[PDB]
Parts: sequence; C-alpha cells; structure tokens
Amino acid sequence: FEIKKICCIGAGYVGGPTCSVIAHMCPEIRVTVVDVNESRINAWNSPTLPIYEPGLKEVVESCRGKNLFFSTNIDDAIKEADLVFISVNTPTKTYGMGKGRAADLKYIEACARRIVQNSNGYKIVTEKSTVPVRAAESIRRIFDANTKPNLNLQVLSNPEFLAEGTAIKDLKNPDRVLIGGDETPEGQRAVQALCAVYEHWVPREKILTTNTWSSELSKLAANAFLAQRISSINSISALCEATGADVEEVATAIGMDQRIGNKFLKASVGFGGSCFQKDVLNLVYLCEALNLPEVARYWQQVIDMNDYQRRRFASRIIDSLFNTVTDKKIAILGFAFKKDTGDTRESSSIYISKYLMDEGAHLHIYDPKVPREQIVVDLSHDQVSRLVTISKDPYEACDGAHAVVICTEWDMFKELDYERIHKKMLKPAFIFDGRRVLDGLHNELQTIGFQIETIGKKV
Amino acid sequence: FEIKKICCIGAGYVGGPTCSVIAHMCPEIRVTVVDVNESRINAWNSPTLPYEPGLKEVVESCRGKNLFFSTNIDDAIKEADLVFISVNTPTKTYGMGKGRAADLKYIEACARRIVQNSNGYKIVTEKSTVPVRAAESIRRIFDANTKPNLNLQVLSNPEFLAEGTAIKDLKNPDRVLIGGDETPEGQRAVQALCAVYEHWVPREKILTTNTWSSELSKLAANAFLAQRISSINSISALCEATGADVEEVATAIGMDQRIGNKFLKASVGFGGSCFQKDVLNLVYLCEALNLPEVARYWQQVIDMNDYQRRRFASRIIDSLFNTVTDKKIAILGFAFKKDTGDTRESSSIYISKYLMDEGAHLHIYDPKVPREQIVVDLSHDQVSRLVTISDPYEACDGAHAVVICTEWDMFKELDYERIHKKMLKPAFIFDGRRVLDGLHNELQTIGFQIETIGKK
Amino acid sequence: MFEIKKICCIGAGYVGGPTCSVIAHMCPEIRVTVVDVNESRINAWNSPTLPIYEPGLKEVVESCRGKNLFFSTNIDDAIKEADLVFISVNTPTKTYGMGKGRAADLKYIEACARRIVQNSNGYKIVTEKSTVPVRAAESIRRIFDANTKPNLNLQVLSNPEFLAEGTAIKDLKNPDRVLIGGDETPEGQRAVQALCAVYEHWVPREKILTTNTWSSELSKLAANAFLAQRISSINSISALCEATGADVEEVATAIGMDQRIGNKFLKASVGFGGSCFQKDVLNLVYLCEALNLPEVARYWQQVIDMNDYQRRRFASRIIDSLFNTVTDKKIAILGFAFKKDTGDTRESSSIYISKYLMDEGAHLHIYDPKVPREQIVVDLSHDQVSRLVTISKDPYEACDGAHAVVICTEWDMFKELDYERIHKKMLKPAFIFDGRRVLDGLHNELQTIGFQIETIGKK
Ligand SMILES: NC(=O)C1=CN([C@@H]2O[C@H](COP(=O)(O)OP(=O)(O)OC[C@H]3O[C@@H](n4cnc5c(N)ncnc54)[C@H](O)[C@@H]3O)[C@@H](O)[C@H]2O)C=CC1
Ligand SMILES: NC(=O)C1=CN([C@@H]2O[C@H](COP(=O)(O)OP(=O)(O)OC[C@H]3O[C@@H](n4cnc5c(N)ncnc54)[C@H](O)[C@@H]3O)[C@@H](O)[C@H]2O)C=CC1
Ligand SMILES: NC(=O)C1=CN([C@@H]2O[C@H](COP(=O)(O)OP(=O)(O)OC[C@H]3O[C@@H](n4cnc5c(N)ncnc54)[C@H](O)[C@@H]3O)[C@@H](O)[C@H]2O)C=CC1
Ligand SMILES: O=c1ccn([C@@H]2O[C@H](COP(=O)(O)OP(=O)(O)O[C@H]3O[C@H](CO)[C@@H](O)[C@H](O)[C@H]3O)[C@@H](O)[C@H]2O)c(=O)[nH]1
Ligand SMILES: O=c1ccn([C@@H]2O[C@H](COP(=O)(O)OP(=O)(O)O[C@H]3O[C@H](CO)[C@@H](O)[C@H](O)[C@H]3O)[C@@H](O)[C@H]2O)c(=O)[nH]1
Ligand SMILES: O=c1ccn([C@@H]2O[C@H](COP(=O)(O)OP(=O)(O)O[C@H]3O[C@H](CO)[C@@H](O)[C@H](O)[C@H]3O)[C@@H](O)[C@H]2O)c(=O)[nH]1
Repeated sequence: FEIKKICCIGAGYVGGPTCSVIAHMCPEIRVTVVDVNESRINAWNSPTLPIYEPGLKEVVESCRGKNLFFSTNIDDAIKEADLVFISVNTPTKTYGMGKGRAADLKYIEACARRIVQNSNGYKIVTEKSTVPVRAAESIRRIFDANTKPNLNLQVLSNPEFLAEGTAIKDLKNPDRVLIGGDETPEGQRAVQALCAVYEHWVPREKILTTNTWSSELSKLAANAFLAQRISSINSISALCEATGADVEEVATAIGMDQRIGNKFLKASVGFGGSCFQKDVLNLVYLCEALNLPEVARYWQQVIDMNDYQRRRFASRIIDSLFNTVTDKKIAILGFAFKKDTGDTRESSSIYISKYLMDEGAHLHIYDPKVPREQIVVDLSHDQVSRLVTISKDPYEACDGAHAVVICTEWDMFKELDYERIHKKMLKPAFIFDGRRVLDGLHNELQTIGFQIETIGKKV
Repeated sequence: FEIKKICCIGAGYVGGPTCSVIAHMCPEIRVTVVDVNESRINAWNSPTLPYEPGLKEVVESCRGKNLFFSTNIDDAIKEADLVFISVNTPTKTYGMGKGRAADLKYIEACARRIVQNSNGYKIVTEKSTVPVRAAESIRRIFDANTKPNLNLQVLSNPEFLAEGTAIKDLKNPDRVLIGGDETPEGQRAVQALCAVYEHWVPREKILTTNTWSSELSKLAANAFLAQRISSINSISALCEATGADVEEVATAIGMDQRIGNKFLKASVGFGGSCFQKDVLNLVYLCEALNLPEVARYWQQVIDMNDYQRRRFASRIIDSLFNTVTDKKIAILGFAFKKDTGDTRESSSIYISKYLMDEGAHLHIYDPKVPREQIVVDLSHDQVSRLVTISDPYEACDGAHAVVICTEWDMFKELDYERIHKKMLKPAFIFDGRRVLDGLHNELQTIGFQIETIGKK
Repeated sequence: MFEIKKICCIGAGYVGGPTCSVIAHMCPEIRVTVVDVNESRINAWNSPTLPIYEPGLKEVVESCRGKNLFFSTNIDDAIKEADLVFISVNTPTKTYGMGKGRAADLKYIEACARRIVQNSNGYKIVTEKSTVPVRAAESIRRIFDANTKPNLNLQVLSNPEFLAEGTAIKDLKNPDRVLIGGDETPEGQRAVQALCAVYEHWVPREKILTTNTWSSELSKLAANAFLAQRISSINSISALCEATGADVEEVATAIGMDQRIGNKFLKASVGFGGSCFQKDVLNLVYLCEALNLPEVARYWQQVIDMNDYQRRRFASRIIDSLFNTVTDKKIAILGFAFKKDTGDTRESSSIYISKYLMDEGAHLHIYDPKVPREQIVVDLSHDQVSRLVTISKDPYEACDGAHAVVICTEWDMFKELDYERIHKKMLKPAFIFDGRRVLDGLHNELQTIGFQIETIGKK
C-alpha cells in the first residue's frame, strides 16, 4: 500500500507550506489543502499568498493546478484521500477551565468528527498540529466509537518542526522527521506508508519512528528547550546591564562550547510567535494534571523570564523618557515576531506597543511585511484611533519622534540613515535597540547625538 | 610586551595541567608553578604526580628545562612577567551568603602576596572561578598598595577543562577566553597573554572580551550546561508519568541542531565540584544586584536537581514497601561520574544520606573511590552504625535493593543471575544512570524488579 | 467448611491483649497465643499485675489464661502452630526520614510479615489488625508471593479494630460492626468466611461487614477522622461560646438532638489525645498528597490544627489568668491520662499543657490515679523535669501551696475533692482551670469559696 492522495485540513502556516513541499517533491501524489476560511483559500489560489514565507510562492506556483490544490470543499477532499493531515490551530484556551494555560482542542475535535463522518475504507489520519500528550488517543477513541463496516482509520502523530521565515529550507532539508504510531501491525504499516512519503526527499536515517505519546512529548519538549535558551540568554542580558558585561560577548564565549552550541543565543526584547509560549504553557498545564508541581514550576520560569524581559524593556523606554511618555511620538520599527515573516502572533512588538499605549504615547509603526490591518487588530480591544499611526516608511515614523524602538531584526533597520533621522527627532533623541542590530554603530550614533540603549549592554 | 617568565599560584587541577601544557607547547617560556603545600610540590617533581591521561608524559617532557615546581612563592612572583591566580575558591560556610557565595580569602591572600613581592610591570591573570566583578577587588588592592614603577595589569582567563580529559581539552580547546580592561594598558596585557596561547591555539579560537564578560562567561557556561541536565531530568519525570522513554525523547530533541545532542543524558542528578557551586554563585550575585527574577530563574536549575535526587530516593523507599529501616541496600557507585574516583557533590552522597536518615544499612562499593573519602563525605558516628564499605557481589549479599548511582562500565557485565539468588525477595534494582538499558528483559526474567530514570 | 482452631497474635499491646482475651473468652475451643518481642510486657501479662489498665480486662484474662489464652515471647513457635495470625503491632507516625511527622512508620509491620513467612508452612490466614495506610496489605501479599515455599498458602486479610481504650472489653464484646477485607478470589472469600465464623460465636452476622482489603483500610482511617472532627468541631464552638457568652454544653445539647448529627462525641475538651486520632488523620493527609488531592489534605489537616489551637489556647489562658507569668509558680495538674479509665498517656493533652507550662518555668505537681509515675517522667523528659516536675501521691499534696489547679482528665474523683480544704492551703488568688467540664454544677460553690474558676466553653 502506497499513499497517492493526501488531504490536509488547515491551510495556515503549517498546512500550506508542508503540503506545497510534499507536492513539489512527490509529483505522483495529489495533495489537497482545505480550510473553512474561504478568503485564505482564495488567496492561496492567487498571485498573492495569504502568508509571507521566502520561496513559498515559487514552490506553490510550480505545483498548483497540477498536483497541489487549495479548496474549501473539506468533505470531498477527505473521502478521496488516503492520508489526512490535521494541521489546524491549537491556541491556548482563553476561557473556562485552564484559561491562559491549557491547549484549546476544539478545532482538532471538529476535524476528527468530520473525518469519521466522511470516511469509508482505509485512511491514515495524521495529527501534525502540536497537541497535549495523549491527544492522539482521543482521536482513536472517537474513531473506535464511530466505526462502520470496512472502515479502517489509523491515527499517527507527525509533529512539525519548521520555523517560520525559513519554512521552505526547513521542509526541504529537515533536521529530522518524527512519526508516532501504535506498536501493532496496522500501526507500523501505517507508519511505514507515511515514511515512504517523506523518503522521496528525506534520508531514512533522518526519519524517527516512535509511539504516539513519545512523539507528542518530544515536540513540546523541543519547543520548551528552544524557548529556554532564549530566556536563559535574556536573563544573562539583565545581569549584563547590571555588571558592565556584554551579552553578545557572553553568548559568543558560551556558544563556542560545543556541548552548548551557538544557536539560539541572541538576546532580545522577548520571544514571540504563535507556539513558544502556548507550548511551554501546555507543558506546564500537563505537569499539574500528572502531579508534577516541581516540573511545572521549572518550565514556568521560561515564560516568567520572557514576560520580565518585555516589561523591563518597556520600563527602560519610559524611564529614559523622563518617566512620562504621554503624548510623545515614538517610532516602533518592526512589528513581525521575527524577520522574514508577516506573522505577528504573540510578537514582542504587540506587548511593547501596548505598554507604551497604556502610558499615552503616540505610536508610529513601520514594518516592511506586516499588513496595515493586522497591526490595528493586534492593538485593538478606541485607544488605537487616538494613539496609533501605521507608517508607510521608517522615516515618517521617526519624523518628530522622541524615541526609535527597534523590535524586529529586519536587515533594513541596520542600514537606515540615522543623521537624517536625528535631524528631525525631538531632543534629546533616543534609540532603544531591542534586537542588538545596531552593534558596531554605537559610536557613530553617539557622535550624531543619539542616546542609544540596547539589551545586554550597560548604559 | 613579550611574556618570557610565567609564575602560577596554585598547583591544583587547574594550576599544573594548564602550566605543564603551556611549558610543553612554549619551549622558550620559563614556567614556574608554586604552591603553599610542599608535599604537593614534591609530588609534582616525583615519579607519582599528585592523575590525568597524558599528563605524566607532558610533565616529564619539559620539567627542569622550562618547567619548574617550587615552594618558593616570592621569587617566582618577583621575576615573573605573568602571574596566574589558580587557587581554590570554596563556598562560604558561614556568614552572609552562607553556602552559596564564594569565599575570596584565598584570592585576596594571593593579591596581597603578589603586590608585596612585585616591582615594575607584571600581568596578573585570574584563572580561578570567581564572582563577576572580582577583578575590581584585585585592582583595588593593587591600587591601594602602589609603589613607584609598580604596574600590575589584571586580566581574567577562566578555565573550561573537564576532569578526566584535561590534556585533550588543553592541547585542543574549544576556545581560550581572555578578558581585560578596554583600555590601552588592558589591551597590551591581553595581546601578551594571547601570544602565549598562540603557540598552539589558532587565533580563531582565542576570544578576547572585557573583564566582566570573561568572568560572567565562565559562570554562565556552567549554568547552561547544568540547565540542560536539569531540563532533561525534568523531562525524565514526565516520561515516567506518560509512558514515554527519556532516551527516545532525548534523541528526538537533540537532533534539532539548534539544540545539539550533548548533555542530554538523564541521570539521578549532576555532581561535580562546580555546577552547583557556580549556579549558586550566580544566584547569590543576582540577589545582590537586585535582580530577583534572574535569581529565581537560575535557582530552578538547582531545585530541579535536588528534586531529581529526592524523588529517586522516594522511589526506592516507596517501592520497598514504604520502609527501609534495618534493610541492607547496596550502593554500586559513589563517584560523581564514571572512570574517576572524585566524589564532590556526587549524587550517591545525597542518595546515601537520604537512606541513612531512614535507618537503612548501606553497603557501598566503588572501584576507584578510596574508602576513607566515602566515610568523610557521609559524616558531620551514625556512619559506623549504618555504612559498611564493600567488591560489588558482597555489597549485594542479602540485600533488598541494588542502587546504581554512577555509570561504571563494570556494572553492565555483572552476574545478576548469581546476585539474585543471594538477595532477599522481592529483589529490586534501581538504575539512576540508564546503564542497564537493553538488559531489562533479562532482569525481569531473573525475577529481579527493575526501575530506572525515565521509563515505565 | 474450614475451621480456625489456633490463633496467634503478634503484638501484646492495647489491641492484641484485649482482642485475643475476648476471643479466648467467647470461643473456648480455640487456642489463642499472644506474643511480643517485649519480654517485660509479656511477663506482666503472665502476672497478677497486667501491663495495661482496661476496666474488666483482669477478670477476662484470669478466667482464660492457661486455659486457652496464652502469652509468650516464643514468637516463632506460635506462628507455626497457628491457623490465623493477627498482626497487631504499632504503626506510629514517622519521627524521621521522608514523611516525618505525617506518614505512618511501617517498620514493625514488615518485620512481622517477614518473620511469619520465614516461620510458616502449609495453610494459614494472616490478618492485619494494625491501622495501616491504604494498600499496605498489598505489600504483605507481595512479600509472601516473593518468598514462596513448596506448600505455602498464606491468605491476607484486613480486619481493622474499633475498640476505644477505657471501654475496650464492652466494645469487643458488643461491637457496632466488625470489618473484614479480603480478595475476591475464591480462596479470598473462603478466608474471609473462616474469620467470620470466629466472630460469629458472639457477634451477630448482620454486624459483620465484608469488603476488599483497600476499602477496609480506608474505612478505618476515615472513621477516626470523622470522630476526631466532631471533637474539633465542638472545640471550635467552645471558643465561640467564650467570645459570645453562650454555653458550649447547652449548645452541644441543641446540636445533638438533631438525629442526623447525633449526640455522641460532642464533649468539648482541652483537646483530643490518644495514640491514634492524630497519627491517623495525618496518615490520611499524607495519603492525599501522594494521590494529588491537596484540597482533601488541607481539609483534614484542619482537624489537627484546631486540636493544636485548643490546647495552646488553654495553656495561654492559664498563663494570662495568672497575671501573665507562671515562672516559679506551683501549679497542680490533675489528670495525666489521655482520657479516663486508662493508664495510657499516648498523645495526652496533659503532656502538651504541662510542656507549655514547663516552658514558662512553672513548677508542676502532677496527680493521676492510674498513670504510673515512671511514665509521667518519660513523657515530660528530653533535666528540665528534675527542676520543674513533681509527681504527687494524692491530689491535696499537688494542690498544697499551688496558685492554680488544672484539670486535664475527666476522672470522676475530681468532682469529689474537698475544695474548701484545697482553697485554704493554696496561694492567693486561687484559680481552677477545668479543661474537661467536670466541675459544672459546682461553679457557684467554688466561687463563694473564693476560687476563680475558668472552664472550656464558658465566658
Ligand atoms: N506556525 C508554525 O510555525 C508552526 C505551528 N505548528 C502547529 O501547527 C498547527 C497549525 O498552526 P498554524 O498553521 O500556524 O495555524 P493557523 O491559524 O495559521 O492555521 C490553521 C488553519 O486551520 C483552519 N481550521 C481550523 N479549524 C478548522 C476546521 N475544523 N476545518 C478546517 N479548517 C480549520 C483555520 O481556519 C486556519 O486557517 C498548530 O498546532 C501549531 O501549534 C507546528 C509547527 C510550526
Ligand atoms: N576543578 C575544575 O574542574 C575546575 C575548576 N576551576 C576553578 O579553578 C579554581 C581552582 O580549583 P582547583 O584547582 O580544583 O583547586 P585545588 O584546591 O586543587 O587547587 C588550589 C591550589 O592552590 C593552593 N593555594 C590556595 N590558596 C593559596 C595561597 N594563598 N597561596 C598559595 N597557594 C594557595 C592550594 O593549596 C592548592 O594547591 C577554582 O576557583 C575552581 O572553581 C575552573 C575550571 C575547572
Ligand atoms: N490502642 C488503641 O486504642 C487502638 C489501636 N489500633 C491499632 O492497633 C495497633 C497496635 O496498637 P497498640 O496495641 O496500642 O500498640 P502498642 O505499642 O501498645 O503494642 C504493639 C506491641 O507490638 C510489639 N511489637 C513491635 N514490633 C514487633 C514485632 N516485630 N514482633 C512482635 N511484636 C512486636 C511492641 O513491642 C508492642 O508491645 C496500631 O496499628 C494501632 O493504631 C486500632 C484500634 C485501637
Ligand atoms: O536566538 C534567538 C532565537 C529566536 N528568538 C526569537 O524567538 C522567537 C521564535 O523564533 P523561531 O524559533 O525562529 O521561530 P518560530 O516560527 O516560532 O519557530 C519555532 O516554533 C515552531 C512552532 O512549533 C517550531 O516548529 C520551530 O522549530 C521553532 O523554532 C522569535 O520571536 C525570535 O525572534 C530570539 O529572540 N533569539
Ligand atoms: O548528559 C549528562 C552529562 C553530564 N551529567 C553529569 O553532570 C556532571 C558534570 O559532568 P562533567 O561536566 O563531565 O564534570 P566536570 O568535570 O565538573 O566539568 C564541568 O565543570 C568544569 C568546572 O567548572 C567545567 O570547566 C566543565 O566545562 C564542565 O563540564 C557529572 O556528575 C555527570 O555525571 C549528566 O547527568 N548528564
Ligand atoms: O466527645 C469527646 C470524645 C472524646 N474526646 C477525647 O478524644 C480522645 C479520643 O477518645 P476516644 O475516641 O474515646 O478513645 P480512643 O482510645 O482514642 O478510641 C479511638 O481510637 C481508636 C483507635 O483507632 C478507635 O478504635 C476508636 O474507635 C476511637 O474512638 C480522648 O483524649 C478523649 O478524652 C473528647 O475530648 N470529647
């Protein structure tokens, strides 16, 4: 048995790129990506994709209309498929039991029930969404309770490890592929059918197979470790400001230890993105349920450090602006949660902006990729109409500003003409570098007259 | 300025090896290692050194030519261009900061002795692990005791070697770290120390920083390393509650090249002279700098390590029917890591103290640890009523449980068939090191009950 | 159709002695051998002076001993000949190690199980009468299974005890119920039925309850927690009565006439004592933590905390009433046993009140009609005792030259003392602190005599 038609439920940052890459690497597999969101599906069927990922357009364009399809017809795409990926979102619950902590599984469950509603025959159902440990067992129980003659649904776990902004490079050359399934003959056979898909472009030695729960736990563990490295160096950065040390020199010296490695040691105003906080919290919430309070409070520190790193930076801005930013114009340079994406989910720029808005600052926000309307949405819930301007270029944001706040490490911000900017800022003029992108320009900036501050450098 | 005469105060683990390697690599540089203890200096000149692989060869290669070991501290200081400070910096066992803060009295003593014995220009390098900003204290002592023409430059040059691999780590280090003042005088001194290391270390691997970055990098490095162990150990507790295997999880985690695959081996808890001592110093320092969030962040590295030992001990007590009073328990393994006989902060000590408090009879075996050092570490007797020091088979004669606390290879190749028949039943085995992976089926078969970190 | 004809009891204490004595009295055709490692205790059992005081015990022992009742230090031989083996050893709270001050010490239980298996052949029934933590029985099962011998068949039963000290013989001869726990295996029921038939000589079958091992162990812990809680509840009301001018005895009557509440165990006191109530609530508390029920743990913890408050409160009232100082003041303590009709002092409130007053430097003269002097000394020792503690031969010697009379145990004789005689020889002003309400109805006479009388639950 061999997978020949693939259906993917969820046309988001995971569903689209992963399916686009599968189609591009397996010309003989038909890959259909489906979603309830019609405007998102329409945009996938357009010259202007709904997300910005470098090289995604070229991949999509190569296979769309041939063996890659984007549709709102969820039902037909399930009936046709040999393999169904579940790739819907799993946000933190904002309500009820576990509000602010537990994963929200309602989209997952709606998938599982639409799958068993539309399925006949043999299908492999593969949970790619990041879910709590034992969640695949939930899907298995829904299927077993709703069996039909000749219906044989197998459940696999297949966690996704791409990072946004490098999704295509990550999907074409993954560090590893992880697949969990039962230890039964049917489970192993289903695992092997999914292996065969990835083996069109990924070496077998890079494909890890385990059971379902080990698989789900590895995904959470991996994200928490990555988040921990950032929070660890961000904590070091606070120690650096207090002692005269420099966090970049410390990160360099530590990273040269091969047992530690040199990746993910770039101090910042705080990690953003849709999954780091929600996945650590999911891990914390699970610990509570399993009577592991010590494990819960150990990983909670990764989130508390990150919140402290953000609130620290907002206070510096206010405290350096003579402890009042009411009615002062402040340029926010960079709103995406990192560079090379238009995605703002949990971006540190949202939290810095809201802290400054609470003080009555007039924000002018520039980002080269994030859409105008998404910034308004993120800073909503008006305060926005009175205090927030979206700028079309960095110079208009800095025009008449008291302070320039770099929140996203876009390459272009290093190259700006800061003499032009200084000339038209109010005096004294501040730059708060939340990303360490202006290292090496500090002396030049100082001569120009800016008071420049950055994470992990004593003032 | 060219460093041609080197003196090093402290002929300990850090002191001699580093200086022996320097002399071996730098043939025309005079290297004199001096120390308070004469008995130790005589052992450094004797056939038996006070052991690291390859060290005996490097010592005898150049001792007497450009490498000397004298008890004559003051003359070594007097004509040396470079003075290494490599003295022990124990934790304070008293006073403010008790048990956490570093005790700088041996460094202070070195600073005052250096300034008394020095004229002209000398570079003074702190190799010891010190709290950040310690170099400021050394400079203060120097500036307060100035005399004409005296010019002492203070650098930081922390060491990173691991015990057991010192010569490999020193002939081929991942990096050499040198911090000094970001002043013209400071850069003179830094370049002179670099030029030393450049005789065998590529310039690419010689990182230079300001003094405080160099001090902090040493602490922060040990803390990241220990944070990794605590992180996987915390994961190992989850693997037990969820039916995952910490070995498979760790393989999956470690294949992310941004995480790396090193220091992900779950254990009963990290020992060694420095991981706990240096995270604790880091924490103490944060408290003093009014960074409580940072402090409680790094405290979790120790709290998790403490919890991993405590919960291992509870597992033993709870599996043995909730009481180990007057039960014989074998401790196989007392050193903090395999293939050495060093016990500092070893996990066995804590596991053994947890079981002595219950009144269990511990029979301890270790192939490399002296039996006088085990006694000392379980003391301050209650030791004599509960602790007899065994070969491993007699440590397991009539025991209820075998507890493996150090990953000795010899523990894999034992005759657990024989051991099981001469143990009380039910016979238990508690593997705190995952050294019995792959043999579990047999053990269950032998009738043994086996429990390990991160499984079941 | 299997008959128990020889019975061994391991542990000749306040449970083993009485229970087997009534067994021998009510079943003349069964031989009951009581054993213990304590040689002075067993010899006391073989004397005209028994090691404990229970009303009616001397009659029952002497009417059976050397007939079918026996006491011996020969532990091994009693086991080999025995069809039924009781384990009645002590399960004190651990004073060391993990769970110090909370968890039950099982060292003596295990030693019994291992001595039994080393001395057993053929068929025997092993019954756990000691109060053990839930699932303790299972542990005995697994020591028996791991040390099997060619024709062994040790069945394991739970059979908690509900006698109260002071009324043990009445309670053993007319128990409200008998509780037996055993396996649902075929021979599980056969072994339960065997032990039933022993009790059915004198207990009606309707009063014998049969369940499984772990429900029976839990029923015993829960029973003591409910009883202790009634005492703590009325004691807390006693504090409210003092503050509001109500009488706790009147309020207890009003409460207790509700038949859903019942009128037993509503006698307010200085505080509950005895070897089992505190150690068993704590055992329940320690079990909740391990089972991840911190809410249940802190609910039952209140029973203990309220008891400790009642005692502290009582001592503080003595000290406050004596002009806030009792250093060098002679104070009479009447009643040292933990309740009346026993010589037993285990966890007696008299110990705690005495230690509170010794901490103040008071000089105490203690009288108790049954507690032997040596025992009092041990209870107060760890001298401070040589300087501060006198053990009196009669109550008037205790009261001679005293500032205060503190009644801690409800012996009937304290109502009958000659308080006029006592008052003439006390230092003035003279106080009585009635921690048992035994002097109710004497308050007016006592006042006219000139005493300042204070009691629990009255303003
Ligand atoms: N964003 C990232 O970089 C990665 C995220 N993940 C995980 O992958 C999952 C998906 O994440 P994203 O793509 O970022 O989310 P997203 O919100 O961008 O996209 C999920 C899509 O699912 C659709 N959807 C939800 N319920 C549906 C239903 N019942 N039927 C059909 N469509 C439905 C939504 O309309 C949405 O377009 C999450 O579990 C996330 O934690 C894992 C790796 C990478
Ligand atoms: N043990 C390790 O793996 C490493 C330790 N370090 C740091 O290096 C330092 C040295 O540690 P070790 O070499 O293990 O200790 P050690 O105790 O073996 O060596 C210290 C030596 O200095 C001598 N000494 C102490 N005070 C003296 C004084 N006032 N005058 C003259 N000699 C004096 C001692 O007698 C001894 O010979 C510590 O701060 C440690 O944290 C850094 C890297 C690795
Ligand atoms: N005392 C009471 O009012 C009640 C107590 N219980 C429970 O009954 C049990 C016994 O209580 P008590 O009789 O008051 O205690 P106890 O301390 O007066 O009697 C236990 C006896 O067992 C002996 N013993 C200890 N280890 C032994 C061993 N290995 N072999 C033989 N004998 C050994 C002790 O020396 C002692 O004489 C406890 O679990 C208690 O909680 C249950 C109901 C009533
Ligand atoms: O050294 C660093 C690295 C990252 N960040 C920040 O950390 C966040 C996370 O970035 P990154 O991990 O690169 O992007 P994500 O898109 O969130 O990818 C993460 O989250 C995905 C969703 O689960 C995982 O699949 C990926 O492996 C994991 O890298 C961003 O705000 C970054 O700016 C830093 O501040 N310093
Ligand atoms: O995956 C792992 C790796 C190590 N350990 C334990 O962690 C401890 C540390 O081992 P190791 O790092 O080899 O010991 P040290 O000799 O103390 O070396 C550390 O301490 C030195 C003193 O500061 C530093 O120079 C080194 O870089 C640092 O590795 C030992 O008890 C190990 O058993 C684990 O439990 N799991
Ligand atoms: O209304 C009351 C009843 C009792 N007490 C005190 O509470 C303690 C316990 O007394 P009691 O329950 O009569 O005696 P125990 O010997 O502790 O008997 C209890 O503990 C035994 C051991 O578990 C159980 O078998 C019994 O059922 C249970 O009553 C004593 O200090 C009493 O003076 C009061 O203060 N007020």
